[PDB]
Amino acid sequence: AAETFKLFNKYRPETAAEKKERLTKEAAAVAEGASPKPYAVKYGLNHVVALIENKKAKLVLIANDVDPIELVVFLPALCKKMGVPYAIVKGKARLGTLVNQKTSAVAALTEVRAEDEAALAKLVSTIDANFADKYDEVKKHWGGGIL
Amino acid sequence: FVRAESIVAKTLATSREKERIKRVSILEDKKAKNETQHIASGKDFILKITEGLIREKTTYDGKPALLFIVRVRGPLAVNIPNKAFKILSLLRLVETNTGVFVKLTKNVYPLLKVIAPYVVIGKPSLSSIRSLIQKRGRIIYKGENEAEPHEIVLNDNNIVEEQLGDHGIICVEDIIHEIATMGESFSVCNFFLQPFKLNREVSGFGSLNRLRKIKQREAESRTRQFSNAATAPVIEVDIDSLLAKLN
Amino acid sequence: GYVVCDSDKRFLLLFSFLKRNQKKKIIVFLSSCNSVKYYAELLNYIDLPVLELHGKQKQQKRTNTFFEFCNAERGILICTDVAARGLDIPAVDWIIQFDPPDDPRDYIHRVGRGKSLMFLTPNPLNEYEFPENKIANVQSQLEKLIKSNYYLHQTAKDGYRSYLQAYASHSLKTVYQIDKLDLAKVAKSYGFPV
Amino acid sequence: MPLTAVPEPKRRFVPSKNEAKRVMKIVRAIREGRIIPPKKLKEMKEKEKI
Amino acid sequence: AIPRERVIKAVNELIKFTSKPLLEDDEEELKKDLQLIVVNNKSFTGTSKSFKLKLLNVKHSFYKPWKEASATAVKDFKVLLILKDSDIKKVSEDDLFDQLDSEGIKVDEIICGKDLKTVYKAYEARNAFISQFSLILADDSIVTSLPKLMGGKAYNKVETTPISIRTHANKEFSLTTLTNNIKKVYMNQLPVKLPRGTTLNVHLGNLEWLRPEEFVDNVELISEQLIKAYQIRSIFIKTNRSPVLPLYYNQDVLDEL
Amino acid sequence: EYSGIIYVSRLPHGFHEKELSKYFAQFGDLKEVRLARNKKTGNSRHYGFLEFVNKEDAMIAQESMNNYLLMGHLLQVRVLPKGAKIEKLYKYKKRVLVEKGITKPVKQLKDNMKQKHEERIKKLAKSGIEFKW
Amino acid sequence: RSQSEREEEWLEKLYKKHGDDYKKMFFDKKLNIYQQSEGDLKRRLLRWKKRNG
RNA sequence: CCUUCUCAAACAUUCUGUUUGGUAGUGAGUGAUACUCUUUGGAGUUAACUUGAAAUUGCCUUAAA
Repeated sequence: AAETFKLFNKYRPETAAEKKERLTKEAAAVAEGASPKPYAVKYGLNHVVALIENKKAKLVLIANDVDPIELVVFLPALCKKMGVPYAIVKGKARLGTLVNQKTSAVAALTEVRAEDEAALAKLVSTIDANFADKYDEVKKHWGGGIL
Repeated sequence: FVRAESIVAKTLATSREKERIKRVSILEDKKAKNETQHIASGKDFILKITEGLIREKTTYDGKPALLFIVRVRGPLAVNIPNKAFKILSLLRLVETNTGVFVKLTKNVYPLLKVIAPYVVIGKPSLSSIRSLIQKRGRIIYKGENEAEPHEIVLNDNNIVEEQLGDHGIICVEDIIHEIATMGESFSVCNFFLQPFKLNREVSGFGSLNRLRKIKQREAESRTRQFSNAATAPVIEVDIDSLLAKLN
Repeated sequence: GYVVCDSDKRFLLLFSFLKRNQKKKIIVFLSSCNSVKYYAELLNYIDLPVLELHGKQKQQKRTNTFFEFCNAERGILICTDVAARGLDIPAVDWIIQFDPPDDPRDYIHRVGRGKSLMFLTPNPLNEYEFPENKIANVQSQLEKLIKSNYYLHQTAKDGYRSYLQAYASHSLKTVYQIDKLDLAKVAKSYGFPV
Repeated sequence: MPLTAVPEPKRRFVPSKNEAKRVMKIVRAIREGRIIPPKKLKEMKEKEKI
Repeated sequence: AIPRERVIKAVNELIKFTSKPLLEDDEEELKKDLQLIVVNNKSFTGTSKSFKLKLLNVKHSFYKPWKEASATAVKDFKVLLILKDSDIKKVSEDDLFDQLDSEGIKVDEIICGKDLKTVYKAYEARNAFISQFSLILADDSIVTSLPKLMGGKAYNKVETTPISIRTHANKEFSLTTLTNNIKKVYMNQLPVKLPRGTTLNVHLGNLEWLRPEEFVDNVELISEQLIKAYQIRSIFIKTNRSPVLPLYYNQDVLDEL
Repeated sequence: EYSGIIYVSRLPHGFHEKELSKYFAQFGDLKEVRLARNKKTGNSRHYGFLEFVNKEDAMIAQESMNNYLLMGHLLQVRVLPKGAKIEKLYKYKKRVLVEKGITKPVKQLKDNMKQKHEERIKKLAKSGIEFKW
Repeated sequence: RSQSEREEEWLEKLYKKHGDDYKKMFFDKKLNIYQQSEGDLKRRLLRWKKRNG
């Protein structure tokens, strides 16, 4: 979880203040006297379930605590269907922090800088081994039989 | 419990520090023996960074100079090696946020390159020295009757008489004289004020103090660089500005 | 006779040939006329000045370019099966059909008029042993190149699609939708099969 | 394959036009003089609050 | 001075050995092409394994036809320039094309020291980056830092290991000092390493380049600079695993042993 | 069943016997630790073996470190069955060159060089090459 | 329907570097930053040419 | 979960030229005859190629709580 965020923190969507100051810098320079497309985490449920099924998702992070639970119930199994390497991470607040929002429910990482590419591919393989392989029994077994 | 990541990080950083210290050790040994046949450079540069940050590049003269070495805490994951334990024991700078006066000669300067990632150096002014001694000062001597390890304060001048006296030193201002001007009694009084106890920067973990530590922590790597090469130019900084922050 | 290559190493092997055979006059045959609109854009972009022939372009262009290939010395064209019927040039050494053909029987008549070979992992003269190490490392360069032009994203889109549509409208037992799309996409350089 | 065969738009590859709209709105605001540029905002505080 | 007649006879025997009785060129073409001139000595740099490339001055460029018809070859020839952190902030690729298309050389990619330690720090990404390029150029300062940033596999060849180029006019960076030194390294110099052992081959490259009369001038000047600077033992011209061609043979250097 | 001896692979660049003993000591009292290294130069092959005095301690360490993302490559740990002990892995340092040279006289090696050189000219003639001098 | 200062200066750059080779003009990453077609370019340039000489 | 030895002289000013010195590298494997030394042991070299940083055992503490 800490290692997923050590990557995900490098792609904070440009906050409202940062975007405002930069786009006034564009105006103050370009009006008087080339850039690549920048990469950020992708964070709406309409947009994540858009990105997944279009296979534009390499790592989809799903919150475990959602206000109506029914919202995000299809998502882990739709990710297993599409072949999208997903990880159910703990905390919608903790996802919220990396994305300028209070809460996010979902966070995705479509494209990446090449410096972070190998780390992301290994993050996929670590999550496949740590999450998907340890929890193959979780598609079975009704939870909550605690005496 | 010690995490795995930290325990590998310590070794991975000390690998760089052991190899770095050995590298500087070789070039400084080969510089002294006059066997300058095939090395990087056979002379000594000093970098003086002032304040918009101008990097000067001036060669070190043979002249004896006066430095005030200040302890930093750096770098991150490093454990200090044997060659660092030795020099920092001799300068009595085991404690973080701690200063000392030494004269800089052709023997002192090679040892300065070893401890440069741990210390921040510079030539102080008369006010930096004089205000530092009249604000901070320790004297290790006997207590009431039995206890020895009391370090109290430079409150008096009669204490100065009892401990120094016959060398020509009578008062605290006379100690300031033999420290600012390089004289006979400098080796006498330098080990009398053993080290100084500078307060740390910002000095808190909280709301304002974390953000102020963040601002200063990014100001560190701008106002100080780790050269890591055997021909590392010694970074000299303004001590008048730095001790304005630390007093 | 033939070369055995996977759908990943298909266009990889083709591109490896065209650079070394710049001096010669070789012929590449495709099934679709919407596949050549992709290849004759990539190779002109990566500076192997090939010629373009398909049904979707005008007749005066189709005549005045193919005429130039006949009068050339060093040239190379990309043309389909159906468009190159009846107008064959003797100035040739390699007749290399890339896609599976229209008629499995009429292709024999296409040859004996030049050296013939095919490409088949999912599916006389001699076979050709092929080194795995000396393929050109222009794939990730093409993967970056596809997702940053749009025009070449669209021509690759209708390159991959038209090729695979023609692959399904075949008649043989060999060519009947067996090839997986996780390999065929990387021929046109994709992360997902469009 | 992905579920739908929707053609990808030009705007997913081309530099954004919403960004261009905002920039060319602030440009007007600087010509009019109602937004003071970021370069002069330093000069307004270098002279004041001393 | 070495006999030029024996050099002509050597290359003629190399022509005969290359004219002897698959769809890709895996090994057959390299063993056909690759000439190497061996230079032997009693312990070259006997105790220090430094990675300096000795820039042996040659009258005629072999890199030029190496460009012209590596354009035909599958492995392309592309010119790399490793610079320092202020240089790319100062100088673009377009200025390099402005001043180097005049003679006709092309800078492929300019690379910062930052890029080798962040984006090309992944091992497969690093290996596949450098192995693409044949001419590796590096500004004097960064050269000493480069065994760590690009690793050991980049140093196992002679192509992939960098050449120290001066870009500083009295420590200040100038474009002109780069512009003329790139020319001198390219057309007037052949790089070769110095191992801690005895044997050293000089990668002259493809036999097909610079008609054999020119190859004599190449070999002549190489010997004119390697026997003058160092006392040496033996010289052999060799295409990959031929019966060797003994060219120079000395009996006065061994007397000191 | 299983045994106290453990196999660890995919080790970080600079994770040696010092840190294998120190970190896995926190799991409990380890018996004997090794790490396979190159002999040409003293550095890790990125895999090693260590043994615990307790078999149950071996399986607990395996449960907690089987997929552990640790500075660019995830640790792989495997238990061993009864037998297959830790045998022959030596601490190899950086091996240095030793200068064995002259001993023989200059006139011996000169005529040895003459013998090898004249046979060298008599070697090209064996396979289709004629070369003067 | 006239043209803006920035649009005019953009078409100045395209004409001065290329001229009339619309294939090369639209495959240029530096000047045709918006990946526009040939028809858009010839229409906009003729608007630029009618308002100028 | 730290990030890597980011330049010096001697001579020369053609708007920067010449010369001198500076780098110890992830591991594992495939590999076609040559080089000297050693006396039998490989010692050290010499093309090239494979690879998600891959792998089964060669005899200081305010960088804290």
